[PDB]
Amino acid sequence: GTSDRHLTRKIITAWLQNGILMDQEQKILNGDETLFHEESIELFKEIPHFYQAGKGLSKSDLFNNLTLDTILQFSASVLWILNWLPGLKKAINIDEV
Amino acid sequence: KFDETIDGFKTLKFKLITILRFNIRALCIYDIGSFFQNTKIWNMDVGSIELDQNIASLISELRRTESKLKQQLPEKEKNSIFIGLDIVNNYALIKGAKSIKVLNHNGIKKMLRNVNVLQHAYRNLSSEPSKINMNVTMNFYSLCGSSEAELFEYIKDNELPHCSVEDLKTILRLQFSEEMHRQLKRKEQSKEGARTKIGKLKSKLNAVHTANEK
Amino acid sequence: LSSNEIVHLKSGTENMIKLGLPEQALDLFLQNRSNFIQDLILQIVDNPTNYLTQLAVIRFQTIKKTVEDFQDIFKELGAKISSILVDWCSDEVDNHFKLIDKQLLNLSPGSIKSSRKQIDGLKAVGLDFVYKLDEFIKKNSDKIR
Amino acid sequence: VGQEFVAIYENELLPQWLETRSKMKLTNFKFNSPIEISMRDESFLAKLNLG
Amino acid sequence: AFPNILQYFDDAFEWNLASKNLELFSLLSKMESSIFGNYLSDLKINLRDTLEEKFHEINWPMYTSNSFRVGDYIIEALMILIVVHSECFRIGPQLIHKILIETQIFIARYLFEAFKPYVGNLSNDGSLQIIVDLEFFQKVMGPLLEKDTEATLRACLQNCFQNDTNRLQKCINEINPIVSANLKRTAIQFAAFS
Amino acid sequence: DINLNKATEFILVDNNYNSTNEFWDGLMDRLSPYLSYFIDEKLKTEEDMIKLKDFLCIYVAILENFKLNIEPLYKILVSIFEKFCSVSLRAFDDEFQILLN
Amino acid sequence: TVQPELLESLTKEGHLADIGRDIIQSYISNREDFNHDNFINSVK
Repeated sequence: GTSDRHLTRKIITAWLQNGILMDQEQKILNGDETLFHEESIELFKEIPHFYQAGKGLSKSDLFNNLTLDTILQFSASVLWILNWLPGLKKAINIDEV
Repeated sequence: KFDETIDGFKTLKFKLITILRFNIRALCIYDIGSFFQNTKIWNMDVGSIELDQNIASLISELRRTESKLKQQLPEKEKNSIFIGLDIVNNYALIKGAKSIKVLNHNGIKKMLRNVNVLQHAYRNLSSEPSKINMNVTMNFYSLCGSSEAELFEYIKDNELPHCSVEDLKTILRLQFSEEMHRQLKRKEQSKEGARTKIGKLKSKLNAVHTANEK
Repeated sequence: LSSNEIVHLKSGTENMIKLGLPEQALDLFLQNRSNFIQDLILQIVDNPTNYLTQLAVIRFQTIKKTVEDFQDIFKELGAKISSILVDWCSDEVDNHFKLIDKQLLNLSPGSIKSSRKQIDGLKAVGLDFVYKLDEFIKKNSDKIR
Repeated sequence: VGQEFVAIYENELLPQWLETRSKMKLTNFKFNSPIEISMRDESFLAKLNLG
Repeated sequence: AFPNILQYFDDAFEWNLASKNLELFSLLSKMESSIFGNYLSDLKINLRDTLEEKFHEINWPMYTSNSFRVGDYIIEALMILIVVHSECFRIGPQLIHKILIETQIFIARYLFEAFKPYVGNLSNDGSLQIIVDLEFFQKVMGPLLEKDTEATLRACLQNCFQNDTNRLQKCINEINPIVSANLKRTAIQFAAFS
Repeated sequence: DINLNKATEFILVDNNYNSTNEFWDGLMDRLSPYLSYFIDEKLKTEEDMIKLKDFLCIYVAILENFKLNIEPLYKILVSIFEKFCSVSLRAFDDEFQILLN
Repeated sequence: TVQPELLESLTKEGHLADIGRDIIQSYISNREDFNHDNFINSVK
């Protein structure tokens, strides 16, 4: 829904490379236990350096988290794509069959 | 069909990425129960029992969130997103969480006990793996509650992967100091042990792991 | 697989028997009480001895009620179906100790008094499981004190 | 009428039970445990009585 | 495949058999010998861990103050007995549910009966009262099984020192009431073995 | 008798529509019941206000056996307990200053 | 008519989404002056 208009979707703000890019490297195996506090603290605290915590914040806890409805939505569709990718990514049957 | 299934893979990493960001930002959201925790006390507030209700909420919706997430989806992704994002954001959550206020020797045991409870919580998600943010942040915020500058030299010469050591060492400095800086009142204080932490700011702090500057 | 109540559950249970699919029927029923107790756990550790006492009361009390539901519903349905019930019982008892150990990760034995009292509550309809708790004590004797 | 049947059932019957019980365990009350134990006869409420 | 052989003697006037062809069936016999003897291995192997219960602190210096029963010797044993007879009595009904039930009463009874030997002096090490407890858990195995199994059972009733007087016999015939107390709690668990 | 759904003839959401209903009727009539319990806290006196909570928390509780009943249920009855706090509070030893007399 | 007291929720009305998605508070960005000292504090 971005189209920001009118929302600081800080999740979507946290969809920013290289934190998203190394987050895909942290989605690779996922990360295979190189769960870099460099990466996690850097990107996940980088936009969240805005207060930072802190102190005395200007920050989250109902400031624009996803609702439970949108959570059950996103969980639903991710269950769908998981059920999709085996069943529909199987049949590639090399290479035009 | 490789562009196709490639794109479906890209939606998979985008979606599971979004779920991991959702749980992790639910945590970093939830740490703002400390902001404000209504004046985390100076040198004591004894007693000093328990338990910063917002953190119990964090344990609660964390627990139910893992309940339903274990209900719908498959196991391995849940262990992945929850494992990495939970433990890492727990650790750095304590790290930036150190920048708070004047500090309490009883409230050291309070926020210590709360931090041990959240260690029991993310442990209750998964503990057989390296649930070391328990050990790291417990000995690190306990090390903040430690006020011995000799321990400040001794610890971090042996332990504490504490990459915020500028603010971490300045914060345990601000914790022995946060006991000092309202040990009296007017003054509160003379900064003579903080003359020993100006010198120890040069010595117990700016002997910082051969980058001797903190 | 959807109703939190009793009457449809009772009814379509004995209707499923009235088809004559009783084994699948019982297994679905036990699955409904599994999901039931499962989701009953979703109301809340706050602090431990309370939490354990709570937890035991849910699980065992519902199993005992499920036994009266069983002999209720499966009138002269023999030994075999009862053995399937013994399977599900023992499963859930093991799941209980798994949830006990699931936060030993940090106890005081009044918790255990709650547990063994309610397990004798299952001995009100005649099923011992205390010995599993005895081996639980045996191999978990660190923070029992 | 239906609401008065409902809060009739809970307020008249159910809290009489969960205060009548417990009586075994102090408090801890009016909650998930009494949700679990009551669960008795005259739980048969929501099948047809207003529907 | 017998009826496939008889109906395979249709046009087929070979003779019909020659059950040296049924060497294959004898092979099936050997396959059957490999089959149940596989699983009746492992259950017995699991019942070998039965000896972890009753040797460790059971029939030890045992007051055994009238818990009726407390026979974790017999309890967990008959539990996993009824677990195997639980999860296979539907499709394999009156398979080695029944046959392996009888053999389970056998291996049960024998690996039981050679534990009373080392405490043949019948109060070891506190078992003046737990004489009646081993009499009780000894009486627990009268659920539904055969008689030669009960013969070896009552043979193990006379196994220890006393266990030789008839005072033990009529005394346990008076101790039958607490066995009836175990026969309602616990009833419904091992009621499936009936 | 809304959520008796052989579901769903909407189908929106797949059993999530009535959540929006008692959600919104929670929302609009919330601020009206607010002042109706605040103005009207004086007209919710230390009498059957106990029977008001007794006739609300039961109906806060046997709900669906719950479905989203939070902000009305927690916040409203919370403020009702604040009202019994203040009403019993001034009804306390200020109203026993005859013992001071 | 987004002045400094009537700019947020009257622009967030039903058909007041005929004003812009980030130009609800800046609904008078179609004017000379846009929305009187920080028109654009909504989309973030």
